[PDB]
Amino acid sequence: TTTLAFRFQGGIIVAVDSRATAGNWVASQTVKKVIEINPFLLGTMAGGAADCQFWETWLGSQCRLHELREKERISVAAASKILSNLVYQYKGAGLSMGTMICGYTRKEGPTIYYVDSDGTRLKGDIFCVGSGQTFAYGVLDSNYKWDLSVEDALYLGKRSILAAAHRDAYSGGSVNLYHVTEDGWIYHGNHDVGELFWKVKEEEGSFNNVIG
Amino acid sequence: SDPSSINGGIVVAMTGKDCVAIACDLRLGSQSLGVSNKFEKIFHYGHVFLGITGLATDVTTLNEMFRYKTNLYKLKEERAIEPETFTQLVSSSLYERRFGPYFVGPVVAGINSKSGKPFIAGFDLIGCIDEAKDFIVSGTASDQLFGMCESLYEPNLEPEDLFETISQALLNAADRDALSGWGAVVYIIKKDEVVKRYLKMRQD
Amino acid sequence: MDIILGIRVQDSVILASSKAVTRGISVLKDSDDKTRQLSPHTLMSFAGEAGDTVQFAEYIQANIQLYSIREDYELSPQAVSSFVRQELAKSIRSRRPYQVNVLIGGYDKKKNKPELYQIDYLGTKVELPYGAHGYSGFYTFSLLDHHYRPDMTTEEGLDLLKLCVQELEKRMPMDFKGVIVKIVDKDGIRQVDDF
Amino acid sequence: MDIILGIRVQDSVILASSKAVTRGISVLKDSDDKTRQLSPHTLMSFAGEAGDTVQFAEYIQANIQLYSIREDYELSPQAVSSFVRQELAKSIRSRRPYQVNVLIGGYDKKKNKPELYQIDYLGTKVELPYGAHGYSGFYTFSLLDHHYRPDMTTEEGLDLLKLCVQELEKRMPMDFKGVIVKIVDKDGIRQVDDF
Amino acid sequence: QFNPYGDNGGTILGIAGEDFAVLAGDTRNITDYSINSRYEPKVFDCGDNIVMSANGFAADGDALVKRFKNSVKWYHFDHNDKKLSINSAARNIQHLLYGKRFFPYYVHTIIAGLDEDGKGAVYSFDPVGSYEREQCRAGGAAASLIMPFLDNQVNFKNQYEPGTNGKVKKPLKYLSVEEVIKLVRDSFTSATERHIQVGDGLEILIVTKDGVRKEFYELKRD
Amino acid sequence: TTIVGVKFNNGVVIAADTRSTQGPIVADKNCAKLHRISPKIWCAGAGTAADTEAVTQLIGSNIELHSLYTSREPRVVSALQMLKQHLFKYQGHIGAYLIVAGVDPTGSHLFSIDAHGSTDVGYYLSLGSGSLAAMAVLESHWKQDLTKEEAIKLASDAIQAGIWNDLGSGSNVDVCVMEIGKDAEYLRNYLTPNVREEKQKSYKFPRGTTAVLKESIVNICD
Amino acid sequence: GYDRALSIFSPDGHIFQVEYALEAVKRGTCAVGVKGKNCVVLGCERRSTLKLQDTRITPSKVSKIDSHVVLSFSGLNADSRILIEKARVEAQSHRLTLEDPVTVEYLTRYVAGVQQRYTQSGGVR
Amino acid sequence: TSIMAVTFKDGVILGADSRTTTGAYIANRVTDKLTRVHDKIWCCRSGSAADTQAIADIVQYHLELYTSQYGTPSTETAASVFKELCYENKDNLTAGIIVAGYDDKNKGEVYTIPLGGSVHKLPYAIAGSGSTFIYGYCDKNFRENMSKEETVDFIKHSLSQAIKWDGSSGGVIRMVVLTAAGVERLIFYPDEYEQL
Amino acid sequence: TSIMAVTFKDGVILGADSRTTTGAYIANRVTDKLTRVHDKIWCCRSGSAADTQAIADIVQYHLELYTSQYGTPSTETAASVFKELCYENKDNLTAGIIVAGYDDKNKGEVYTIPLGGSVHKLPYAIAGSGSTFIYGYCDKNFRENMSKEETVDFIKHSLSQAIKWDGSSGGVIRMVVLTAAGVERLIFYPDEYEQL
Amino acid sequence: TQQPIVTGTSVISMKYDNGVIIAADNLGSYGSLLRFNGVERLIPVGDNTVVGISGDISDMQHIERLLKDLVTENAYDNPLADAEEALEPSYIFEYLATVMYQRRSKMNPLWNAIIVAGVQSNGDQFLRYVNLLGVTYSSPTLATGFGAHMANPLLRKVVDRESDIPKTTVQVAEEAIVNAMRVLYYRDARSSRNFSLAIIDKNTGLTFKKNLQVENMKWDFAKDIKGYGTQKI
Ligand SMILES: [K+]
Ligand SMILES: [Mg+2]
Ligand SMILES: [Mg+2]
Ligand SMILES: [Mg+2]
Ligand SMILES: [Mg+2]
Ligand SMILES: [Mg+2]
Repeated sequence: TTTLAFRFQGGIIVAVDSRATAGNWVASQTVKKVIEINPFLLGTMAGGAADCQFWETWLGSQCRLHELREKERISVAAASKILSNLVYQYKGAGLSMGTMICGYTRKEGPTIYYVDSDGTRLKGDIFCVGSGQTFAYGVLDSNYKWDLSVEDALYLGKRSILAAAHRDAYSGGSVNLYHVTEDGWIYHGNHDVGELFWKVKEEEGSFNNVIG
Repeated sequence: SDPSSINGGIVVAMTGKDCVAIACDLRLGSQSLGVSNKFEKIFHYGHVFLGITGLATDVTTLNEMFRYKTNLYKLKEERAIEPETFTQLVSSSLYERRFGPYFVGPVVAGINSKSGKPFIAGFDLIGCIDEAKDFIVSGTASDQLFGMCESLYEPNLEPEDLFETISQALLNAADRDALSGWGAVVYIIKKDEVVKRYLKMRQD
Repeated sequence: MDIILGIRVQDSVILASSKAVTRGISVLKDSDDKTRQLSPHTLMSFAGEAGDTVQFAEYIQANIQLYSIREDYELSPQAVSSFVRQELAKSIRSRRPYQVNVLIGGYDKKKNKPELYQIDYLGTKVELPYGAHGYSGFYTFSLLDHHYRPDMTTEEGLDLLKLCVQELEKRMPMDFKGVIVKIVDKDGIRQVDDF
Repeated sequence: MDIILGIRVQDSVILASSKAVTRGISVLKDSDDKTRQLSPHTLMSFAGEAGDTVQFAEYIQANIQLYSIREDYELSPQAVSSFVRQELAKSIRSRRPYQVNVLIGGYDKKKNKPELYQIDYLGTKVELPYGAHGYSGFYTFSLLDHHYRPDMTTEEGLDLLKLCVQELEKRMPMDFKGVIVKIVDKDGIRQVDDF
Repeated sequence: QFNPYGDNGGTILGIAGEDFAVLAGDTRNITDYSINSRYEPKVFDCGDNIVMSANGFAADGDALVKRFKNSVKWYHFDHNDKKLSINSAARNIQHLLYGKRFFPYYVHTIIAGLDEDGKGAVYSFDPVGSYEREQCRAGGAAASLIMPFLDNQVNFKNQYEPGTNGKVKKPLKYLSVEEVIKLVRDSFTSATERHIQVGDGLEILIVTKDGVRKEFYELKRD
Repeated sequence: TTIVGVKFNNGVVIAADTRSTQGPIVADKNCAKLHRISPKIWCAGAGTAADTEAVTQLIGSNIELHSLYTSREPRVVSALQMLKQHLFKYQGHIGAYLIVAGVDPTGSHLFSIDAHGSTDVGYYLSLGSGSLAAMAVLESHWKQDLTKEEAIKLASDAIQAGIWNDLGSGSNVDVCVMEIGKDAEYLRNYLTPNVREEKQKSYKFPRGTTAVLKESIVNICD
Repeated sequence: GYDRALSIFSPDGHIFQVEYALEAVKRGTCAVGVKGKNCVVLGCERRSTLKLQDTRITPSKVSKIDSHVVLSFSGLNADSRILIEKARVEAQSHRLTLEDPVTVEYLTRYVAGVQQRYTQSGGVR
Repeated sequence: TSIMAVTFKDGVILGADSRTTTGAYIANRVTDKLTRVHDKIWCCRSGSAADTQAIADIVQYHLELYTSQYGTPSTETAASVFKELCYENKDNLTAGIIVAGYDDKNKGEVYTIPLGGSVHKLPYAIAGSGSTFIYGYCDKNFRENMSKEETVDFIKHSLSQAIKWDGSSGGVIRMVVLTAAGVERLIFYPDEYEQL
Repeated sequence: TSIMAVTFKDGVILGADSRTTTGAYIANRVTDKLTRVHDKIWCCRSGSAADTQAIADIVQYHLELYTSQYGTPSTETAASVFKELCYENKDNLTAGIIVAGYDDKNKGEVYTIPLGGSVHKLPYAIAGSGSTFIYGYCDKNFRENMSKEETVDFIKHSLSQAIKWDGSSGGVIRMVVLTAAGVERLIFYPDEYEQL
Repeated sequence: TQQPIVTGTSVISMKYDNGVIIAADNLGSYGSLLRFNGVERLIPVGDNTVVGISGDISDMQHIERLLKDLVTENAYDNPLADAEEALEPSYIFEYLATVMYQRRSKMNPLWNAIIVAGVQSNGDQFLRYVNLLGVTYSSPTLATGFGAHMANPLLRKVVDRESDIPKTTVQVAEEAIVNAMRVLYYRDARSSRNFSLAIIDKNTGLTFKKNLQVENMKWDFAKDIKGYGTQKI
């Protein structure tokens, strides 16, 4: 996997790939690595597919129970901490997870939390997680400004996954985009790398290492 | 640290009606990191084509070694080496390193210039010869290639049809392997013309 | 050792190599030049096992210089790279192999073209528009995939290289104490002092 | 985690803690605050195993805050340090021990004295004029042995601390992305923003 | 030291059409280089128009199928004979598998049936419960042989429209049950040729709104 | 591999299957495991494929030179001695398991050789992964004073036992008959009981299906 | 373990033990709460049959549960400590997991839930 | 294996079962473990089949070359050649060999050579995995200067018991008689020896 | 150890050597491996001295409590109690026990219990490290319905050979006779049995 | 976690037109020592089922006791214990199969390979295998250990698929089983000559044969075999 999410003037961008692997065997090219917890919360998946999938849908149930009990949507901080406290109980048992809890609330504003299976929990503006995280960072960091437009931010997130999908053997398939605003998350489509690469190469003039 | 799957890559060969085809991907990586998308795995010495998968340093070394040996062969014999003879040379050379082998999966392809017969062969890393009427596969997506070839292949295909079959065999096999892909090349070989085509494939 | 980069542009090859030499919990030196001039228009940077690196570099340097004197002629970058690859390809099945990774940047005077070769300790040679060894590649390759163009000037190449160093200084765990940058072109090899 | 330092001067305790959080070959964050306020005049910095550190820090924080509310009273730095030590001393023979090393800087309002405690994951407590955990001590202790005086001002302590950070930035292998500095004195806890 | 796992070989394959779904599997059961049975079925009708196969270690495979079948029974008892939808079955199986996360069922699970809109559905699971709906999935020993062939022939991957300069893709379309069974039979005969643990016989379970039908075909016994 | 050897009235017959494996994958569906050492001395080989080929060729080469040197037809015991001493020297690392048979001026002979260097003498022998399936048949049906046609039947039946019951063996039966006073007859693909059935579908693609980036003529001439 | 169901229904549908617990509250010293536009004030009676008291150390009638919430009571003094302690622990536990102090409604809901549990648990009054 | 050699009035008799194994599979049920290194000097083989064959072949070569130069070698000499190979290559060998021969001066003689390569001259010797089960029986029943018929019965009864208990032993009981009269080969089948 | 128990006309006799070891050191040369779990139900112990003692003690307790409630237990019952302990604790035990007793209905009976905790009723049983060397001898010499004197000689000769070959066996030969007449203890010293 | 001590080798079996046959030798091995010779490894349950067991004998004796208890427990409050509610082979198997898999799942297996042979109440042949891993399978012929490698190939020549079962008589089937037992005696180093054989027929019922011997063996050709290559005398 490769996944990212960053904060900017117009909210949060979240972008992920869609490949699953068993060693060198490409198991799937159509995995959903973003989970929609509620209309204002997103969770990203990297590491063990089952671990991420099982516990992040479980997290969604805990978030639903919070708003039933408290008559108020759960904070991004509290949601992320439910997950981090859960995995910390299993620390040493062998769970494999690199997740990002992204969302907007009134009291917090746009917020991103990194949560992994050894119990690390970090608030931050930019994170890239997975086997292709470094490739994504390389492009994202070198083009990131706070004042990016919604249009430019969406592209940079998409372009950063594409970068990693290309170079990392264990990333690929397609790009799933999300934009998180004060009004909630908005899905910005599934983008197959099969077509997206050549479209970007031609229009942008990049990827000159590849035989055109 | 399994020598045969550090760099990645695949080669496949097929026979048709009075023709042969041999194809390979272009990837060279270091485990997860893709490094080069120009690394061709098919070479030729006269009219005899050799494809080599596995550890890339041994691929390069063996190419240089067989160029060496076929050049001396030609000088002394005063003729180009034939596929059947070259196959035996590859087998001898690999078995010479029986207990310290080159980590490779070579594939010979070509047409005997005297008889006109299409010929393909495959080897394990220590030289055992695997001759076939239909197809030979090699590389990190060999399972995939076996499955593609065994279903897609039919005998006596015309050069233009054989191109489609072997290309689709390679492409779809490569897309199910993390270490194979990043471009592809197909050689269509007739008695006295050879066409080389680069395929458009997904670059992830 | 650790970080070595290479970028081939229109008219030159630019090599950037980290200045740090670390042993244990101490940075012993912050001005180390991880490169050797093999010939007037050929430069080799290196990284890997302590001792092995410089020993291998200087051994290659001696051999190329010996050739130059014998024939009164400069070997092409392609010829030098193939010699180096074979030496490493021999080495990997020795009793104690050289654990050294190299980049070879050269300007071919007969072709009037810059050339960059990446060779690892196994003897795995590739010609590239841009190259890197070690963990550096995990950041720089994707960055260069985006920003690199084949027709760039030396100045554009240096700015592109600054972008790589900045990224590495942001995301790499270790302090590599900046880089020494050298340019290989038609006029030979020169060092950029202010980077 | 990695670098945590502490200096006790005439009228205050100064804690400096590295800002980097590194996982693998990536620096995930460069603004991490490796500290928790246990009470108005007691601050604890921490370093060690990922997850364990913050979990332990916040668990201690909760317990001290619970005590404060129950008794309407602030525990002395000595009392807090002894509570922390015992928790770690219990931990070391558990099924899965906390792998966390801490420094506790506090100002005792009854004694009108600053106090610095160094406690490792085994539960090994010592009161010190200056302290460090991990590899940091291998440079800073000898430096402070030379330059430290017991009657220094907070400003002198900060300059003394700058000297430590400079040395670590010169000789440490890893980039720890600077430090967050906090002062504990009679008026409580405050953060120096420009370091 | 006692090893609680074993490998019983075999391979399975699930394809979904517009108003149907097939779940096929060979009938050979093996350990090491011996054949245990030439006809030991591992594709089962679990009720509510759900067919299921758990291929790999047969003891775990049987245990899982047994538990899921029982789960369907109790779903009826507890929810007024309500039909268990394929999506609900999938989620339930995830919990069955993940329940043994730290001592896994060594199996690759595939279920097939119809969704609540009447359209064909195939779900596939890894050994610890990660699941995904797909048009197409092969599992087991020869999955690596069969799957790429399915990508090419079911989803038309790498196939472009002739004369369009590789610019227009071959359009996706549902396959008829006749076309699907042809692909299944060719997939298994090809797998039988090149994989030693695959052969003897092929049993296909077809699922439509009318129920569950079976078809059997001989495979090479060497 | 399954390989056998059976003695009869006026000579000896050997046989073998034709499957070559790489793990669970069938690498070669029709490989030749019957090796000519001299015109009337043949060797059936199981084990590491390259080893059985190389060691049989080397000894065959040296046997030819010896035959020319001595002006005599080579003896089976010479091939036996040369093979066993070579294999013993390599302490089993050359993984060749051979059944050596033939006729010479001394008579007809049948031997077996293990990778470590031990040799056996017998009227009937079997080696390889399918040797137990084969030996079961040999022990059930062998008798003293077999005819030529009876021995071929027994030998090929023993190989079939391997083909059907051993996953390590498959495809076809090769046979070689070595009778006293006659030329040795090599019967390549004596039985072919594993012919692939007709495929359900032709997967011939419409021309232009594959997207192409570049074309060029390759120069093979000087 | 002592299991007896002490709080049970009577023929008329009353739980006498709960109602008798209210009589204990009626016996306790008066407590009053009044909330203004920008504040809340908690007033408490202290009986004057106790002279020679030490008011420095005597348990105060109003208790801080957290820095932003307070609790006063009427009834058995010993009983109130158990409720206050549980409330104070829950206050810190909430800050630990939710990373936000309790709302007054939440803290109240918890304390009330504890009280209810003691009306249908065996072996407790 | 179960093997033994026994001296008697007229010379010496060697005895052996006929079983060779890989694990619990019987690779050969009609093996000949009694093996000629000279006209009237034979050996019983136990341990690795490859090792004992390679050794016996080398010894036979050595004694053939000895005979060409110095005439018939003594049984002691033959045992010394076995020892030299077994001792000097002890790290790479798994061979338990019993050497037995007939001289006219020395009559019957038996030398046993265990794993280490030591030599032991004895009136009779037993060896191989199955020998463990007949130490008690053989010690109680062996007498010196037995007749041919008595010695045959002694070996037959002994190996019968060794075969009965040892899974690694079985098949037929082969025997080789070494006397002034010549060399006689005897065989005894299960149906006879099992019901002893 | 070498141990055995043998049924005969009038009942059953148990036999054992008297050697206990740690490595090659003899920790006790006068051990009593024949052990009473009931008046006329005894056992022979082999394997770990601690394990077999702990087991025998528990069995003796069980049979004493059995007798208090249900009267004299059968030999089969005693063997079943041994089995239950040996089988259920097979992972933590190294015990090879022979159980032997005399009923008036069932006369002499012998049950052997190897490492796994299986039960085997036999006319006679041998066990312990030294038993390996007398399988051949005992099988050839045992007859059913022997006399007391014949059975004593059979055990004496058998254990003599087991002791002779097994380094882990030695000392005196103890025997316990179980008949209707009662319980008789016999001892035989090296000077007698060695020269048999 | 275990290791087997006293062990039993192959159990072989097959279906024929009217029922099933099963056989197993009477040996209890102790490593290479052929220790016990009177061991019955076929255990009848009622008059319609025989359970053949290989592997650890202590675990076999435990399973014997379980089956013995199952008969007792089934008879409790069951007026039809010798009629409609008698123990079927399929009940006996499923019970054992459950136990075997539960024991492997607790990492403490019964170290056995088991074949349950019998005839159901409706006349159907029952033959199914289960082992220490809880792996179950059914086939016209079934065998454990060496029997799987040597007996199955021979028995499959008689009954190669389902349609061969009606064509196979009890005379032909028994002949094949008895032959397979001989072959195992030639080739299995932990086999004995003595064995037991059981036939469960839907008409004639349960026939249990004890103290059978392997006979009509070929050993004569051994006399002609001399040396290991070059030796002539
Ligand atoms: K072959
Ligand atoms: Mg990729
Ligand atoms: Mg090689
Ligand atoms: Mg300390
Ligand atoms: Mg087969
Ligand atoms: Mg002794």
